[PDB]
This record gives sequence, structure tokens and C-alpha cells, in this order.
Amino acid sequence: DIHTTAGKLAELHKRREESLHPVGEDAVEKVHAKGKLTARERIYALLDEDSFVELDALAKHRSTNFNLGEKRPLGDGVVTGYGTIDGRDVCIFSQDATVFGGSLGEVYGEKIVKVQELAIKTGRPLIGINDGAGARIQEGVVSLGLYSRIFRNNILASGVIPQISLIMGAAAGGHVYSPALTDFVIMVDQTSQMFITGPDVIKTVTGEEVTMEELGGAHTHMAKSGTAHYAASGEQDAFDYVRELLSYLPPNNSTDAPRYQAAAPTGPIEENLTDEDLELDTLIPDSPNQPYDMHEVITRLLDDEFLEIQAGYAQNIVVGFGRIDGRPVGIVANQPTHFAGCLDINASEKAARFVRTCDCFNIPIVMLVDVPGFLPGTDQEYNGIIRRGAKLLYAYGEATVPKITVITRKAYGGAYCVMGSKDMGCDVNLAWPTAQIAVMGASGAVGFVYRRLRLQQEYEDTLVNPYVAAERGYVGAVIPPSHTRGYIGTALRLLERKKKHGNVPL
Amino acid sequence: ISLIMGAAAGGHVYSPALTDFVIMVDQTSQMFITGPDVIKTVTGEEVTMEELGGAHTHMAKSGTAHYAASGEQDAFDYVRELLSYLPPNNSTDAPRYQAAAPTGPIEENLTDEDLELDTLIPDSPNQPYDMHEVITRLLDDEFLEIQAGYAQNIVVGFGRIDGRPVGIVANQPTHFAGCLDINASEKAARFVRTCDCFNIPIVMLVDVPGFLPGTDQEYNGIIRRGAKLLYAYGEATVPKITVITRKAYGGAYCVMGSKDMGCDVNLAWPTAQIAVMGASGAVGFVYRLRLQQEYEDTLVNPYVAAERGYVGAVIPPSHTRGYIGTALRLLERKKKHGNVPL
Amino acid sequence: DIHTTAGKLAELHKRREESLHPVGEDAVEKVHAKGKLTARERIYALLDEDSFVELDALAKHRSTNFNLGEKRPLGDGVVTGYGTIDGRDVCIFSQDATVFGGSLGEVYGEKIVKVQELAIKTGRPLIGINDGAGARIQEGVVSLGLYSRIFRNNILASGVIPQISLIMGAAAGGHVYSPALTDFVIMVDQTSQMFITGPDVIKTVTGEEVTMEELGGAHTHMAKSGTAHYAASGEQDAFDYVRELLSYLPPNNSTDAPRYQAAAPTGPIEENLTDEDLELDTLIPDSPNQPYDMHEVITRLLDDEFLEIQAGYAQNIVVGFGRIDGRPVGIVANQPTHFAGCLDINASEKAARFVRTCDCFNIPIVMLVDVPGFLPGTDQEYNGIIRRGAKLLYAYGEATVPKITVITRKAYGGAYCVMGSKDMGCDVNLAWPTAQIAVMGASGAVGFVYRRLRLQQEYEDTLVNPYVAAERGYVGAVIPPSHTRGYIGTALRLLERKKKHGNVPL
Repeated sequence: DIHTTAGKLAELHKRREESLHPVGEDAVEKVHAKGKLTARERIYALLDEDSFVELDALAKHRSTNFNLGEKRPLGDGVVTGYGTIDGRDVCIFSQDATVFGGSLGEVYGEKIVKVQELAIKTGRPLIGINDGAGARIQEGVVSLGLYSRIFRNNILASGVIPQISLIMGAAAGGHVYSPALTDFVIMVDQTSQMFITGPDVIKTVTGEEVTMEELGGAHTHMAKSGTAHYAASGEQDAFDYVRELLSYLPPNNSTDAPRYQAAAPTGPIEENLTDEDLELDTLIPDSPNQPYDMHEVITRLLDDEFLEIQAGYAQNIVVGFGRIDGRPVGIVANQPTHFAGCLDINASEKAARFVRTCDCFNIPIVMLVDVPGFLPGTDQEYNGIIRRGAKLLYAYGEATVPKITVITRKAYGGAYCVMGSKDMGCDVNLAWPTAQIAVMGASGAVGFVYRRLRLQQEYEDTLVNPYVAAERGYVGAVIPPSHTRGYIGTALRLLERKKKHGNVPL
Repeated sequence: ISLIMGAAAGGHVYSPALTDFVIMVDQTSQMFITGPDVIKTVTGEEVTMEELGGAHTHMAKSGTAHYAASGEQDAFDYVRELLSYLPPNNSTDAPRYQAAAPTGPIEENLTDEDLELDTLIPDSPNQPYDMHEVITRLLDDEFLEIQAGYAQNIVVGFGRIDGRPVGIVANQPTHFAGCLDINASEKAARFVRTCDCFNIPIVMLVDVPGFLPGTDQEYNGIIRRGAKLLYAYGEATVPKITVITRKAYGGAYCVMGSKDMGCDVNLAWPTAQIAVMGASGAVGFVYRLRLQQEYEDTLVNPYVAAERGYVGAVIPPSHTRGYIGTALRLLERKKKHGNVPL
Repeated sequence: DIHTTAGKLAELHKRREESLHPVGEDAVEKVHAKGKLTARERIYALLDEDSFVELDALAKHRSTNFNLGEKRPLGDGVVTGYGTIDGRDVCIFSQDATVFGGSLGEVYGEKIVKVQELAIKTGRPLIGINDGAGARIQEGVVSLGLYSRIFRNNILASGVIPQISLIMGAAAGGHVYSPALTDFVIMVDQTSQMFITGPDVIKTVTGEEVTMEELGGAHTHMAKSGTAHYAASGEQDAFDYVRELLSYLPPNNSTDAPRYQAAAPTGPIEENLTDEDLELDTLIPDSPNQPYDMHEVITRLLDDEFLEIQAGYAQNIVVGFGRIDGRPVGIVANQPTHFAGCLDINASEKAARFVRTCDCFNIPIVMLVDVPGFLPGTDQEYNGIIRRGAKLLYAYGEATVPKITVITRKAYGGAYCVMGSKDMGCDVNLAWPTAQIAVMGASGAVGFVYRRLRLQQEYEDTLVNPYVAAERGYVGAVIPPSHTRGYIGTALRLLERKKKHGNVPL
């Protein structure tokens, strides 16, 4: 009986039950038959058990354009609310591609806005789960106004609260820009795509024939475009990566990144070397041009795992999160097995946005350095190495988080400058006995300086070493490789309490 | 400001890149990290210094040079002209020349040049026109164009309106039909952030069908790099005035100074066509040359956006100069850092 | 041809023309037949000639509820934009009672929100011209949301930019709270009303029979409710008063009130006494308790006119604007011709809000004091004199603008404290030879002090004077009445470059 208190309560229970399958129970069965989670099940999976509080569950669109009034799904195509991840509050939306293809309309947009505003207001991370076709064309330009509002909120929140975008279906059209504006883009391999304009319009306009996967899949946005930070092997893998990612980060820019329990001092660094530490002493090959795996250094410095960022992009540089002595750090490391660890356009941009992200969110930058120069090439100049390589300078000079650099081997020319040089504002500078720090390698310098294999040999035995930079104070300590972990740990402890905006090259 | 006046080789070229404006001398100056000799030995590519790092390379290919001078004196001239628009620092008003007197209603103050705007837009929505024809008629005197030989589907530069320095961001129908692409987005993004750093109002003139469709655009980073223009604009706090002269479709509408991106005053000509997408593409989803004609005559216009308040006024084109000067006076006294896409 | 540029331009001219009479030419004729101006004619009348720039002229409502979609007037019932008043920029809205009775809907509320945000962002005054029945029932709760957004913007702008409300027809329902939140309410005598609930509902609910004019006319809100600041003698007079009012005020709280040319002096104060100044020497009656009108002092201090606020309310105190030596000042003056200048609840609230407005808008406060105490009476207690009288204390103790006080005659007890005492934070304190400053009058005091006509006289003659206060430094100068103008002029020049929020009693 609708006119009684009990009847009103029972009627709410009915609307709620309907909101869980807003376009029919069969639409949910069809999602599950693909092996996929629903918009809201994605949220339950990511969030802590029983932590989700839903907002605007019973929302409905208000358009009457083109018979849209005949179908008004509860929720209007997106699920929004708040909850916890490992006990810490977050805000979240998840788009429902079963409702108008996950196309954004006005009310759907308003729901995302409320949650963006809630995250900004509370100083808490914002997780967006993206899966939708674009703007609900029937609604008209109002859809574009909500895109604008969302983009503007991503910009306002940028570097203030962590913003993570999960791409879990095809994400087409205007709103792919919101992911681009967030800090981390996590795609799911084969099951997610991101593109402005689809293959149909591309074919009609350019004659190019391309699949959605080829056009905007996880592999394309990982390896080619430099846009995806992670290409998950499945949806659960993606949620696992995001939870790991959040565990390194503070809730906002005005809060310390969370630390685990530090270890007690056991005496001098000399006397606290593990077998794994001692392995570093013999890691660098005798031959000064022989490749070695930089991850071998990384894994030996970190307490446990390395959460790598853009692992399938720009393999000449390794970037990611780990902990040293319970403290979150951002690693930036040249990889000698790719272009001999030379920098290039792509490695520069990858590393630069990473450095700025760590800086926003109070994460110390540890550089591991073995850099012969910049990758030579005509396309490098044409494609903007000067303008784009400059972004890494910019990101590093700007950073005020603790900065610690270890030169393991080469550091030559302007690349030495870029990779955590003292005079770019690095706080503590370290070098291995194998460090070679010079304007130019002996090999190319002798042609200028004595204008052959003996002059070379002279210069490199005399000047391509750690000690010239050490006597300038550009390195504060030339150290046994095994002492690296203990040094960084003491330096991180020491450093633990260190314009409208600039004009970074774009 | 960086003047490149001979061959600049090596790591110090990064200094120019970090500066706001790079002025090169054509034929007579180059910039490169690594010379042709190292390139040849490492890649086998053969290239002259001019090809590798000349003004034309850094203008047209790399998006690095803001001006390519005809000679040394021409370089100096440009740098002085550029400085005339700018304050000494971010704490100071950009300098102004005397504003004019008011002389009554807008209609009674229309010059012959103003009225020329009324007939400028072609009847065919597909026929291009040079957007410099609009810019020139809005400005007091000259236009100092920035990166004129780069990403020519967008035009960016400095002028004065009623004695006030302004930064023009305008789509160019004459190249790519005015579509945004990666290079145009980056050119205009950095320009917008430069204007905002140095207290220069941003005036957008909008005729944008969309983004340049294509495979290479996706692969080379249109989403990540196109987003820089949103970020630049959304971050700006200087006066923002946008005039849609014609097309404004889809996400490119959002990008080109949309109200909800924080534009202060939004205007449109009677030829503005503000829609999610063009009639032809829309009818396929929404519902055929009859369907299309009705969609365009019903919805592809300034008025639906006018009714949402996304445009504040649909105006005779001739009235544009007057509205802008008035809005500029109205608006004249309006984190560690963010994490723009790089 | 609507497919041509020329045809598109012609169609715009056509839409514009229709917007000037959005519900037909006949409706305009009916307005004029009453002698009233339209919404937009009120704007053209107020603003400088040819200065108006209209916004959202062609807006239409987007509601389909209850056959609403059949009537979509251009402009949605409100005229909004910006222009100038005396060459300075203002923002403005003007409600159209011919369009849905001037009732607010979503789009109408949107247009008002746009000019509020524009005023706040530009740091320019906001003028609202109010004439209408309040929320469109047909649109539903969305109209109430827009009300809320408008009220909230009024609060946000409060004390930041001058907000003036012109009430120019019958304003009924929720929205009359917006004028209340603004700084000044100007009503038109006979021809404007405001009330929350109309006479019809009041009769059905309470049985009281009342006219709209009796309920909420300009005179009612002037004399009884304390809500109207000016009761204008017609629309044009209301416009004239607002222009004058704005001439005293800066554009926002960050800007000095605008000044006219200061005079130069002809030597000392004593040597620049006009005949008008000298009249002040003989103005105070010989008989201690004989009334004199305080306007006789005010008009002789001021350069030209006195713009009086709430002239017909709480006439025991006089407040308003004038200029001294080209400088805007806010006068707060006891009126000896009403209650002998005694403070009461209504006078306290009138002066308190005026003081806080002056302080928001950088206007020096000049007090002219002749106050025997507080109006005695049981209803003064029952209706809140302790709570409401305190507000004048709060306002004054909070003020940081230049404060100058002149005691012309009486200042007794707690009312002495209230009326700009030294120890309440007054900057410069002056008194006339006729000042009587004491805990209480001689006649009440003798009862206590000597616990008889001889004792009074001894007490009066010894203690009831300017000098005991002058010796404690409570008055800085006892001065000839004629010197007052010269003294306030020098003090204003000397003083010209002089919590979340508090908890004022409400």
C-alpha cells in the first residue's frame, strides 16, 4: 500500500533491486557470459569488502530528445560512490557499457562531477573506471558541457589528489581526455581500448583499415603512444596493480607517503652487508662497454617488489615505485641493455612525467645512472629531442622531494646533467668505482684533445673516472657498490623533512 | 628569449628549449644535440647541419622555433616586438596603449572593416577562408604570429585590442579544415600557458570540425598530447574570451574555449555550428539526406548552446571587436605544481 | 535563405527583435498602461546610456512538465548582463513579471547565477531588480535548487562586492531572501511589495485580512520590519538613489572608496571657519535636555548631500553616507528629537548592519553622539535588547576602517561604550564643551552617591562634563563645535592608510 510508511519502504527496496540491473537481468547475464564484471562488480572487486557507499543509485536522465524519454535506466549508466582501499578512503566511478553503450549524458556526467568534487573536497584519491562509447548524441551539446566540467575538475585536482583511470572496455570519443589528464592510466590487454575517432570514420576519411584493438588497445597505448602506465593481463590484475600503486602514495599532496616500520641500526654499513648487497660489488662487467641489467641493481636495493611504470615503453629507462627501509621511493634508471642506456625522446617524457608525479605526491627520487649520451638520429631531432628531452631537466630542477643519485657507470655530456647531476639540485650524489664522468668518452675526446689508442687509454685512465667529479663535490661519495642500499637509507632518513605556475616545454 | 644566431651544437641547446621563445635565423643558424658526423657513424644517415637542425627543421618539423628570421636584424626586430607585448615579469600587467573613447551604441561604431566580417563566412559550410582575415580586422594594428610555419591548422600570436595586449588562438579552416591534431594542440597549449604566466588575455576564434582522423595520430599520442591544450586552458586565470565563427564539434568544442572549461565570456556568430558531431554522422546513430537536412536545420546552429548558457551572445560578426574590448575591460581585474601530460 | 550567411544573420536579428517582447507586444503595452517600465527598460534607465551588454538574451526553458513545453519565451523571464554606472562597470539582472508572473525556473535561475559569478569574479557590484511571484511550481524542485544556488552566491559575495536589490513590483515567495542577503534594499512606494506568504494563504490559515501593500509595502518594510533601506517615490527616484549610493562605494572590498578633489587649507583650522561652521557653536540649546535635530550637525559637516539610510525606521538614530573634504564617510548619529537619542533594539540593529557594511566597503565611520541610555520598557527586554543591542557593540569592535567619534552632548553608561568609546577601538575621540559623559545623569546618580537639588547641581557642575573623560584620555580633544569639520578632515587624512569568522549575536 503506496500510501503507508511500510509501503513506501517496500517501494524503495524494489527501486534499489532494480538499480542493480537497470536494463534487465539478461543484460547482466550477457556481461557475465563474456567473463566480464559489471560496472558495480568492478567497484566491489577493487574496493575493500563491504566498504562501498553508493551515491545517486536511482538517478535517471531528463532528456526527451528523439524518444530518449522512453528508456530511463536507474543510475543513468554509471556507478558512483566512495569506499576504502586497504583501509583508506577513496572516491570512485565505474561506467556501465550496457546502458546506452556507456555513452555519457548529462546526469551520468553530473554523477561523475559529484564524485570528483567529493574527492577534491575530502583530499582523497579519485578512481575512474572507464568503459563507454562517447557522448550520448541524442542529448545534444549538454553532453559536451559535462565533458568540459569533468576535464576541468581533473585539471583542478591535478597533482592535488591521486587520479587513477582504469580503462576496462572500449573508451571512444571525447572523454578519453579525462584519463589523459589523470596521473595513471591502467588498461586491460585485449579487453580495453582508447581512441578519439573510431576505425569506421578513419576508413571513410583516410582509407586506412584498422581494428579497434590495433588502433587503441593496451599494447598500442603502452608501446606506441606512451599513454598507458600498465597493461594488465586481466581485470583482476588491473585492480591488484591499482591497489599496489595506491599503497605507495599519500591520499593527497599535503600528506606524507605512507611508510612501513624501519629497521634498527646494527652498526656500520661495512658490517651490515647481506650476500645480496655483496653481489653488487661484482655486478659491473670488466669491459666498460659490456651491457648488464639495471634491474639487477634495483631489485637488490628495494625491500621487496618493484612496481614498474610504463614497463612496455621506452626500455632504455626504468621507472617505478619501491620501498627502501620501509620508505616509498621513485626509481629512475638507465637500462644499459637498450640503446646502451642512452636517453631519447620517449625515455625523457616517460621519466619526466614520473618525476613530476613523485614530486606532487611527496615521493623521493632515486636515480641509478649509466648514460652514455642521447640516442643519435635524424628522427630524434625532427621529432623534438631538444624540446622533449628538456622536459626531464624541467621535471628534475622543479622537484623539491628528496633527491639521491648513484652513478653506476657512464655519465657523459648533457646526459650527465639530466640524470641527477648535483648542480641540477640533487641532494646526495654517489658513484661506484666504475663511474665514468666526463664531457665525452675517451674514444671520441682524443680526436679533439690531441688533434690514438694510447692517448685514449691515457685520458680514460686519467680523467674518465669517479674522482674528478668527486673532487669538485659533484659526487659526495665514491662507494663500494654493496654499500649503496645502506647509504640511500641514511640519506632518506636525513632528508625526511626537507609563480602562478611555470612554463615547461610541451 | 633565446636567439639562435649560428650553429648551436651540444647539450647547451636545452637552455633555449627551457626558455619561452626561440628565435632562429634562417640558413644561418642551427640547433642540434649531436652533429651529422656522429649520426652518420651510428645510423649511417647522411644529413647536412641545415637539414638536421636549421630554422625550417625546428620551425616546421620539431615545433621548437617560434620565429625563423630573414637575417640578424630581422631577428632583433621580432624580439623587440615580442617584448613590447609582455610585462617584465609575472607580477606586472602586460603594458597597454591608450584605450579609445565610447561613442554610443555598438551599431553606431561599426567601421567598414568591422562590417566586412558580416559577409566573410562563405555560404558553403565546407568552403574554407583564411582565419587571418578575421584576426587582422579585430586587432588595432599588426599581428605578431608565433610558430607561423608550424602546425598551420592553428594560428597563435600577439596583437592589441583597444590598446590591450591579447593572445590569439584561432583554428585555421585553410589547413586540415581547422581540425586539431597533435602538433597544433602542443603549439597552442604552450602558447596559452605562456600568455597566462605573463598576464595576457586569451582570445579564441573557433572554427573546428574535430581532431585530424588517422592511425598515426593515435600511435603518436593525440590523446596524451591533445590533452595538454585542455590542461593549459583549464589552468589559465587570465581573461578568457571565445568567439565561435563556425564549426565547434565534439571534444574539439570542449577544447576550444568552452564555457565549462572556464571561459569567461562566450560568443558565437550566426554561422556557428555547435553540436556533438556533424549532421551526416549524427543521423546514422540518431535514426537519409532528408533526415540529415532536418538535423542540421534543427540542431546544427548556435541556439541550443545559446539556450544552455554555453554561449552568452550570438552576435553579428561586425560586433566582435566591440564586444571583446568591453569584456576585456570588464575582466581586467579578475599545490607545489600540477601534473600536466608531457 | 536560411542556408546562407546573410540569411543566418537576418534570422539572428529576427530572434533578437522577438526577445524584446518575449510573450507578445500586447504584454508590453499592458505594462506601459500601468505606467511601469519593462524588465529591460529598468536596466536602460539605471545604467549609463548605451552601456548595456545583454547575456543569455535568447535562452529558453528546457522543461516539458505539464504542457510547459508549449510556451518557451526568449530570455526565460529575466534580463541579465553588464554595463556601467557613472563610467564604472556593474553586473545586473532584472526580472520580467510578464513571463510566468516573473517566477523563477531553471534557465532564469541559471542566467542570474551567470551574472552573480561574473560580478564576484570581476570584483564589480551586482544589481538585482526584483519583480515576480517566485518558484515555477511546474518545473518542480529544480527551481528550488536554483534559489539555493543564488542565495549561496549572495552569501559568498557578501561583503566582497556591493549587492543592491531594487524591489519594483510584488515579490512573493522564497526568493525575497536573496534581497535580504544583499547589502541594500530599495523599494518603490505603493508599487513594490515583498512577502514570503501572500494575504490569501494568511487569511485561510490565520483568518487575518490584510492587503499586499499593508503586508509588505515599502512603508511596512521601512517603518515596521527594518528591511528596506530606501522607500523611493517612483522608479526613476529609486534609480537615482542607487546611482548615488554606488557613488560612495568602491567596486569591491579590496578597493578604496572613490574620493573627490580635496581642498587645500588656508592655515590652521581656527582660521578656516565658514559661517556654517560657526553656526555649530550656538546650536546646542542652553537648556541641557532640550532636543535639537542632529541633521543640523550632519549637513554642516558634509561637503554636499547626505544620502540617508533607513530614514523612516528607528529614527532615534541616523545613518547614511556623505563626503567630508571629498572623502566618503558613514555617519552614525544619535537623534535627540526621538527618545532624546536613546538607543533601542531597532536603532541598534539599524546602526550595527550599517557599521558592518561601511567596514566591508572601506568607509570610515564618523559617530555623532548624544545618547542618554537605552529606551526603558519591559518589551525592550522581552523582544531582545541585550542580545540585539550587543550587535552594535560587535559591529563597532570588529571594524578596522578609520573610526572618529564626536560627543556633542550626552553619553551615559553602557550607551557611552556603544557609541564609539575610546576603549571600544575608536581612533580619534572628540567632544564639544556641552559633552555630558558619566556613568549616569546627575539626578539618578545623587540618589546613590549621597545615600538634593543642591547635590545634583554639585554633581553636574563637578563631574558631568567632557573633562573627566579628557583626563583619562577617553577624549583626545575637547573642541569648539565649529572646529569639528576641520578636525574630522585631518583625522581622515591621518588615518587613510591604516578566525573563519566570528559569532555576532543574531
